[PDB]
Amino acid sequence: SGFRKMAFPSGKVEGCMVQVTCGTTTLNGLWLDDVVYCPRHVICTSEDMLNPNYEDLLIRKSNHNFLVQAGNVQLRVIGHSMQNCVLKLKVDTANPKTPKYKFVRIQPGQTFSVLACYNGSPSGVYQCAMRPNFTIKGSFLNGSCGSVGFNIDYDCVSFCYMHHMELPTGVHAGTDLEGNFYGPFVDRQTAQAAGTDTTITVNVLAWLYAAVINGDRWFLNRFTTTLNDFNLVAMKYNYEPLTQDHVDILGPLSAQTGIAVLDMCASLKELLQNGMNGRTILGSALLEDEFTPFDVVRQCSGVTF
Amino acid sequence: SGFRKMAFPSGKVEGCMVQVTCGTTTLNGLWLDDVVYCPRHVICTSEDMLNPNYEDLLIRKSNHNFLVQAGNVQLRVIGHSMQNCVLKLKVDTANPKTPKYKFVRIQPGQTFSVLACYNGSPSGVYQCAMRPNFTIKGSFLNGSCGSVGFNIDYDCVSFCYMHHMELPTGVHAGTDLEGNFYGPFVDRQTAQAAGTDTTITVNVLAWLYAAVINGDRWFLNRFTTTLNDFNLVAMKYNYEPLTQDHVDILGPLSAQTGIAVLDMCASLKELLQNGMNGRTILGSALLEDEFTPFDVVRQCSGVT
Ligand SMILES: *[C@](O)(C(N)=O)[C@H](C[C@@H]1CCNC1=O)NC(=O)[C@H](CC1CC1)n1cncc(NC(=O)OC(C)(C)C)c1=O
Ligand SMILES: CC(C)(C)OC(=O)Nc1cncn([C@@H](CC2CC2)C(=O)N[C@@H](C[C@@H]2CCNC2=O)[C@H](O)C(N)=O)c1=O
Repeated sequence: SGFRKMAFPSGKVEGCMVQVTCGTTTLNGLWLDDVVYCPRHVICTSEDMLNPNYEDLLIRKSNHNFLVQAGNVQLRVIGHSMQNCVLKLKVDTANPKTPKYKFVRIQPGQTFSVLACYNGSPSGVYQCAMRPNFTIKGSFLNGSCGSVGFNIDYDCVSFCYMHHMELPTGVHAGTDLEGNFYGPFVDRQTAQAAGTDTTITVNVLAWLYAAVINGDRWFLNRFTTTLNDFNLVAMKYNYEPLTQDHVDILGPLSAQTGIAVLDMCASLKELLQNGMNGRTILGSALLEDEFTPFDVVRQCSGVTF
Repeated sequence: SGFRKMAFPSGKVEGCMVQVTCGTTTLNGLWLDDVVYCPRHVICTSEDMLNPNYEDLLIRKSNHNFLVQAGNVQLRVIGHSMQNCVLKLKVDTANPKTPKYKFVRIQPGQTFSVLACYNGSPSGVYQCAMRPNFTIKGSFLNGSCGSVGFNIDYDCVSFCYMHHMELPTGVHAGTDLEGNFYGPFVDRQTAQAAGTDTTITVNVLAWLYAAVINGDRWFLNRFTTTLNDFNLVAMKYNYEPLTQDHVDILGPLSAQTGIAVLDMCASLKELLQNGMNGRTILGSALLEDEFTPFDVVRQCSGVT
């Protein structure tokens, strides 16, 4: 009973967070085996950030210019390299708490947990979606760079996100763990703006199924729609096209609740057209789009790790 | 910038979660030092649940009737007792992952993180508030009993909640870690009701300050109110009365933003009387009441 924005348990990731300091700049790193991964702009002074030449800045740094602390222990850096926008620091010690892990590149619409860290110390955990415009609506202050996003996939931590910057409107951008930005952004202090954001339609439908599973039924109606007609309406509300694959993905939730996907699309249509009339769904007055179909099943079926 | 519902990192609590089984009932326990804490209804079958006599059910159990599993390992139970609605199983091994901890009883309006567990294994973490009606709005399935709620301060985990039951409205009830229920609830299969809840005003004000910190400023007005006049309106909308203590705890945010608490009250009064008129605050079209003043400062100032 109940439905909450739910993060993955963070323990396996907490045991990988370290502090990386280069001169004036301190941010977070991810310590896996004998490598520490962090944003390459740790090597930049405030001034360098306008127009950094990263190759040239890094060739001027010795291993001694990097201070890496894991709790009360200093890790000795014995090597450094840059891969895209990530710096990799080889250290003399492998992390004894390294979990089984992979680096993954996620897709717009997918969700993940963020462990917000400052000074190499975890401060909190929350759930995020990769927006259609390749930003995330995060919560990140100065010092949070190098915080990561992850999923737990069976027996594996899947790192998908490392935090680098804030964009206009107070949304966030970053890289995968190979150092490649999500979206067209660059790691310099410059005029950058994201595309118009859109609502992740398949996720809204999944959340409406979560609402039905939790006994929140007022918005169900006896109407149906075709996929084409639904899309004609939803585009007027800045919703992403619902594809036949999305319909197919929602099949398990459909079978569980006994509500056909196109019937739920007709319910959604009516909520878009008429609004909620002062009513709420699962405690919300807006339609929520940051739960995937898989997230709903996980929560509603009590999947563990 | 940004503002999200944020939980504490769960790892310190993960290392304390175990599975407790007694006959055919299995739920979660909390292993701290050489004691496992779990809901006492682990000793019940469905038939006992109508009106269980716990003293007698317990006496008929022995130590070997409690199967405690910590991951792969079975822990040997060497003693058992009952404290209010919690069972305490003494085991022969102290948990080496025990964090610094304390047991606290929280007040309505205060927030905490929940680590939802099944079969002694973590499923997810989320943030809850103790409601004025002494329920929480959680997310809990069969198997979740014994999951705990907590806050972390420095290195110290303050455990404040252990999950026991679901109520008709889809809300949840439980105890502190001394086994005392929050609210008037009891651990039997009686028909039980939360009854009407109210909105945590001091938390709404904290969240409006968060909005201002984040640059959402549209709801600020030039109106004035007094604590008396504010409270008359608040109570008309089933908001908790704002007290001087609440005014005092909002001091830091008021200072940070330069907006007096009663000016923010004048803003809230307008929102309650008129609504948001198609605008949103921090991505919401409702006034959010599950962030405390401390939660806002922590998040908008980044403590670790
Ligand atoms: C990061 O380096 C850290 N030390 O934590 C930091 C994180 C941001 C601080 C505020 N919110 C954050 O997410 N990132 C930055 O400071 C980046 C570094 C550049 C990518 C190399 N950065 C630097 N200057 C400016 C911005 N953002 C900015 O000016 O945003 C607005 C246009 C004002 C919205 C930035 O993110
Ligand atoms: C009518 C509705 C709304 C459906 O409410 C009930 O019927 N509630 C209850 C009736 N009888 C017993 N319990 C408790 C036990 C008693 C002594 C207090 C119970 O089943 N709690 C469980 C956790 C529960 C079940 C699903 N969601 C949860 O939160 C639990 O013990 C574990 N093993 O998970 C109930 O909550």
